[PDB]
Amino acid sequence: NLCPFGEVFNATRFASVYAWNRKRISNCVADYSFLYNSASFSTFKCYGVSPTKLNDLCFTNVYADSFVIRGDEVRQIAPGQTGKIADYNYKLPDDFTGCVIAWNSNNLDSKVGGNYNYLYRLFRKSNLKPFERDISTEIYQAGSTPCNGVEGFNCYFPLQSYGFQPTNGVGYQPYRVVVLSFELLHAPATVCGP
Amino acid sequence: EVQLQASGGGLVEAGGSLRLSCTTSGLTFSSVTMGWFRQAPGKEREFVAAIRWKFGNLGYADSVKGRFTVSRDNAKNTVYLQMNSLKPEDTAVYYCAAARVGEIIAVLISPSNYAYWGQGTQVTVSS
Ligand SMILES: *[C@@H]1O[C@H](CO)[C@@H](O[C@@H]2O[C@H](CO)[C@@H](O)[C@H](O)[C@H]2NC(C)=O)[C@H](O)[C@H]1NC(C)=O
Ligand SMILES: [Cl-]
Ligand SMILES: [Cl-]
Ligand SMILES: [Cl-]
Repeated sequence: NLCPFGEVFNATRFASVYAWNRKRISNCVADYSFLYNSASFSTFKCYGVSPTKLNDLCFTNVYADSFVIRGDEVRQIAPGQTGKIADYNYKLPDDFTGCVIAWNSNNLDSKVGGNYNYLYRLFRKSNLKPFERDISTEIYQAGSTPCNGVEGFNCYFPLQSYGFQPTNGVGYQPYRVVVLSFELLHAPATVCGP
Repeated sequence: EVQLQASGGGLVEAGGSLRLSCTTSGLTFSSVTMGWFRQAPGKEREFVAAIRWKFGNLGYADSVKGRFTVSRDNAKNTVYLQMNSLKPEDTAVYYCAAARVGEIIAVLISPSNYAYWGQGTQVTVSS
């Protein structure tokens, strides 16, 4: 009856940004009050809708994308942005309708000595299309000489671990991100507010 | 308390061969990318070879490709560098190096991607 936002926002494990997770939300009641009655979210912005009116809205389907990046990169989770994350990992369309939510997760995703399980794609031949997901692990040929399955100069592996230490600067600390996409189809609305 | 201990090396003639080994203590070796660098007297430290722990790829400097072979035995916490067809320009101090536990490093040739360094082993190839 009520939409399972707890499985998304309160999940104990989050995906790497290059392999970002998507959950479809449908046929339920959406109560976004948890976004208001909380001084814990660091980013809560919407595009195409008013963020204070979410409980008054209905949609055919809602899609929740979640992943971890570092604080300095949260600004790239927006339409028209540029950078490693927006270009190679997770890109929003220009006509994006939905909301972007983020919060500091240093207490969950950083470890003494460092947590390196979260990865991001560092090299790619071209930018992603909006909502495209690339999980390939081909050696990146930076130069003109083929690599022949061997790494070295101008032959790199495309993924790179984040280095999340508890004592990192807040810009280098891990942040958990949730992107809500609102979809309208020629069909009855199955995700409404209270 | 993380320690890298190397064995092998020494003096050979041109065309000879060697085998270096490097054993770690205090690390989960099976989740650590291992590497070999070298430094000639007066010159800068340069990349030689590397072997990944998760994605299996090997890495080699262009000058040693085809002559050197890097390998690893996780059960013995050991990484190996077989150096065949040695040239005089291979003379240097060779350093074993290790990245961090679970870390996925993209660029194998960058020394800053390795956190633990061995003491170094002399390799001389004359005439
Ligand atoms: C994630 O979990 C937190 C804590 O378990 C939830 O926050 C609680 O929400 C209830 C509302 O029924 C409040 O009565 C509690 O005071 C809240 N606790 C805290 C510590 O703030 C939160 O609602 C959950 N998020 C989702 C999306 O379900
Ligand atoms: Cl980092
Ligand atoms: Cl690896
Ligand atoms: Cl050494």
